[PDB]
Amino acid sequence: MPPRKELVGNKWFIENYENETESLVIDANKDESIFIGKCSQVLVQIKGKVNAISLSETESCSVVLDSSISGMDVIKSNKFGIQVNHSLPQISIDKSDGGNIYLSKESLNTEIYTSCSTAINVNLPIGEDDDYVEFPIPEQMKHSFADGKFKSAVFEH
Amino acid sequence: MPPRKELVGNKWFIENYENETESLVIDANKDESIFIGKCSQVLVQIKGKVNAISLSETESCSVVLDSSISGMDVIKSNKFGIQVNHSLPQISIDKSDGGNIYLSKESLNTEIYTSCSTAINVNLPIGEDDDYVEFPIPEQMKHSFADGKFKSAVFEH
Repeated sequence: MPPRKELVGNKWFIENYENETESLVIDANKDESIFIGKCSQVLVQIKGKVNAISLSETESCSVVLDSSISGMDVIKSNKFGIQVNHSLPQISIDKSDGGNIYLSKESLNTEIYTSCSTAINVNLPIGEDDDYVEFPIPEQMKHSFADGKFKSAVFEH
Repeated sequence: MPPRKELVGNKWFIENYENETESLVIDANKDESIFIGKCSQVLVQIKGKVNAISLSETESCSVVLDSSISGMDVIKSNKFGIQVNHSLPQISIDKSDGGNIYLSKESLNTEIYTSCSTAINVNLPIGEDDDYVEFPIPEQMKHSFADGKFKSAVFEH
């Protein structure tokens, strides 16, 4: 499949891009949604508010965005990168290995949901001098019956 | 590779068994360890206390055991089954889809650790009349900054 970058109605499709030296810019509108799939070594830059964002089946791809009304979902993506300039309510990550997320102050409270994902780090601008601070995302859960009840918990060493 | 069922020193290896109509019985000793790999549609029955148990790369395989000193680990196993007659300290489950665990009263407090696993259920003999009660194992985690701190938690709907 050859490189695809088209707006179909209110849906943008960015697919089949390989080793892109230049940033792939999308001047989007708040009613549009972004779908990025089957891309490798590419940086997608979304300018302007959008309704939703999806990153699917990608390798070493990075996404720079302003804001997303409904959020963003990441599936089967390895070594991905996400940078939010404004904000989004949530980011879902599934079956992905390696990922680095950088949140802006406005987007500090973004919810992150993970499933079968590894090497995921979230960076918050809460260090000294606006500097980022990294938070590695835990991957295991512990489950057992105790104190009369069966409970699940995030495993922490 | 042809069917393998041999004790090498203090290590039992059960591999390459396919559609076994009969239970594969292992009369083991407390100083021995059990490794079950590359098997499909097989029920392994371990009689006697053992040091450890491993179920690796299996499909529709079930394991019946008495007790394990160090526990049991399950990796890349789908539609697996585990039944503990006595007890073990823990069971680790990784990259596995579909699994059903039945714990005895003695083994009621067994710790279960999961990683990239799905459709996992744990049954405790805590219902009425010794009857089992099923506990589906949660698969997602939620992470966010709140109340001055970034925290992770098991997602519950």
